Amino acid sequence: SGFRKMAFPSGKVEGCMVQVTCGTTTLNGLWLDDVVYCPRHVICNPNYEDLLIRKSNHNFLVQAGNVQLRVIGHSMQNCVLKLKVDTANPKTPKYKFVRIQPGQTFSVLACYNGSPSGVYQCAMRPNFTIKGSFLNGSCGSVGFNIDYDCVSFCYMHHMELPTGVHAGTDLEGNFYGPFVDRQTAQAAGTDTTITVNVLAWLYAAVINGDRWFLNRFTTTLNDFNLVAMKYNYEPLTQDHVDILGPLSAQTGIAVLDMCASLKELLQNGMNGRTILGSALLEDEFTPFDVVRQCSGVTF
Amino acid sequence: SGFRKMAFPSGKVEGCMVQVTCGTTTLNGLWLDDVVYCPRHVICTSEDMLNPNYEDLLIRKSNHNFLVQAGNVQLRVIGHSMQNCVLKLKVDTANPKTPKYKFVRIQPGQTFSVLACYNGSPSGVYQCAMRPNFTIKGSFLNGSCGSVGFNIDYDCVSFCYMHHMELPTGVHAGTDLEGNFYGPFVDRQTAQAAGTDTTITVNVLAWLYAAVINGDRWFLNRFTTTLNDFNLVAMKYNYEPLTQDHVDILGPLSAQTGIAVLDMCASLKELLQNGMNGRTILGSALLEDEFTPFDVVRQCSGVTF
Ligand SMILES: CNC(=O)CN1C[C@@](C)(C(=O)Nc2cncc3ccccc23)c2cc(Cl)ccc2S1(=O)=O
Ligand SMILES: [Cl-]
Repeated sequence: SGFRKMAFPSGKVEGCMVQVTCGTTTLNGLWLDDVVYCPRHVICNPNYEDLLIRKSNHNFLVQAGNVQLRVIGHSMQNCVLKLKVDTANPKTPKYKFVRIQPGQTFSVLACYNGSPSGVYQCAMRPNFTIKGSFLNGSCGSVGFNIDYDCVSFCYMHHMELPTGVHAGTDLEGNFYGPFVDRQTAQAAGTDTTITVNVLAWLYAAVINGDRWFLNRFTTTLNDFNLVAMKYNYEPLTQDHVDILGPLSAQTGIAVLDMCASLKELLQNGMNGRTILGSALLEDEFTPFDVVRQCSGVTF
Repeated sequence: SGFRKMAFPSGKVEGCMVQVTCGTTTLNGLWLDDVVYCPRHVICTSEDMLNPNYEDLLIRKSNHNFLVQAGNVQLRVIGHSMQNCVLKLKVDTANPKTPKYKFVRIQPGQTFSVLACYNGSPSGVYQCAMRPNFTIKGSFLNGSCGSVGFNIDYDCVSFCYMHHMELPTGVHAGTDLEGNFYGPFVDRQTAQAAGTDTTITVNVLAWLYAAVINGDRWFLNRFTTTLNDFNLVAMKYNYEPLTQDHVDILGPLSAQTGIAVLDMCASLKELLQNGMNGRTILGSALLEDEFTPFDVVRQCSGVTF
C-alpha cells in the first residue's frame, strides 16, 4: 500500500556528473564516454559561434570529483556544448538520448558544482516548462527515466523563468517550448492540467481503496472534453483512453466511467475530502508510473 | 525558486542492496563491509507470524540456509547473529561499494529518503517523515521488507530505518539499523493498529517560513500568541504540541525572514481557523508537515524574496 511521488534511483546518473567552468561561469556537465555535455551558455544578445571560436581547449575546466579532466576538443549542437575529454568515464551507463512529450514525467538529479544534492520527480507541463526546484548553479543538471538497464536522458536544465518555473533542452540542445538561451522578456504560456494523468491518479486512488468519488454514471468523450476545456484541462484523446485500458481492466472501472467521476470533481469539488492525501487533483503521474508503482518494477 | 519534496541521491545506497532468501521467503538486505543486515522475519513462514519464537527458529538454521545474491554474484554466508529484530549475516566478501556510513535512530518529525527495493533490486526513491505515531506513510508492496531509509549529510550516509511490516491501515513500521522498532510495534502478526496521528507542527511552521522566503506572505497577520495559547488551539486541530526546543530550532528561519516564531504561530492559528479560502501556499492546498527546519534551510536560498 501507499502512493508517493517517486523518482527513479539516481545512481547511474550520479557517476556522470562533472563540474564545468569557463572563466567566471560555473555549471554542471554530463560525462558520457569521452564527452562532457553542458549548456552552451557556459562560454558567456549572444553570438555563440563568435564566442566559441575565441575559446581554447584549456579555457574549459572540467572537474570530476577531485580529479581534473583535460579538454581536447569542443563542438556545439544546438544549445548544448560538447567537450571532448581526454579520458572516457568508467561509470558510463547504458544510455539513450530521448525527446519526451508534454505530459510525460521524469526524475531530476539537481546538482551544484558537479555534485548531486537531491533527486525529485516532475512532469513536462503542456506549456513546456517544468515546476522544478532549482537555485543558481543548477544549470546542466539532467532529467531522466530508467526503462530496463537503459537511462534515457530527456532534459538538461538551462534557466528559470520570472514566475519560478524552469526551462531546458533535450540532450541534443533543442529547447522544450518557445524559449531561447539569452536574457530577454520571455514568460511561461498559460498552463493546462494533464487530464490523462489526473485520471491515472484517480485509478491509483481506487487501487488503494479510495472509492468515494465514483458514481453510477458514465459520459462520452465529446461531452467530457467540452467540460474539460472549460476548466483549463488538456483535451482527452482516443489514444489516452486506450492507454488507460490496463488500469480500467485492473480496477473494473471503464475510462468513461472515471471521466464522469472527474467531471463531478471538477464541477462541485472535493467537499472537504482528500484523494490520496491531496486536496488538489494531481497531474504528475502518467498511466505507466501508476502501473509501475502498483506492480513493483525493479532496475 | 521552486520548492519540491526532494529525496537524497540514492546512489551510495543502491550499491548496498542485496537479495536475502531463507527457504521460501525472499526479502532485501543491506550489505555493509562483510555483513548483510535484513529483518529477522525472513526465517518465518506465514504460520510462524502469529506467534514466532525467533531464537528457536534461528538455532535450527545454518549459514548455507541463507542465500544472499548481490547482482548476479552469489554471496557465501559464514556466520549469523541477531540484534533485536534484525538478522546480521557475516558474508565471506566485503562490499567494495561500501559508502561512509553511520547508524542513527531518528525521532518522530525527522525526514528521510527511502530506496524501495524488490529482490535486492532498487525500483524507486522517495522522501518521507517519521510520523508522531511512529509509522511512515510509505509506498511498499510485498517483497519490499529490508528496504532502507537514510539521510546523506556530507560524504556520510546515516542509515535510520529498515522496513519490516505494513499495518492494517496501509501505513508502515520498521526498525532502526540495530533492529529496535520505532513505536510499540512488534514483528508478530497480532492485533496492532497505528495510534492517532498528529500534524508535525514544527515542520508546518518551517514550511510556512519557506513560503515567506519564496515571497508568499498572504497568510501573515498583525497578531502574535503565547506558546501555551498556541498549543491549546493546536491540540484542537490534532497538531503536535510545540515545545521550547522547537522554537529555538526555528530561530534561523525567524531571523532570516524577520517574523518571530510566535508571530508565525499566530498565522498558523488563523490558517487552521479559516482554511486557505481557495489560495495555495507553495503550490499546495494542505499545510505540509514533511519538511523539517533543516530540510527548508538545505533547499531554500539564504536570500529571502
Ligand atoms: C498487509 N500486511 C500484512 O499482511 C502483514 N503481514 C505480512 C508481513 C511479512 C508484512 O507486513 N509484510 C509487508 C511489508 N511491507 C509491505 C507489505 C505490503 C503488502 C503485503 C505485505 C507487506 C508481516 C511482518 C511483520 Cl514485521 C509483522 C506481521 C506481518 S503479517 O504476517 O501480519
Ligand atoms: Cl532525529
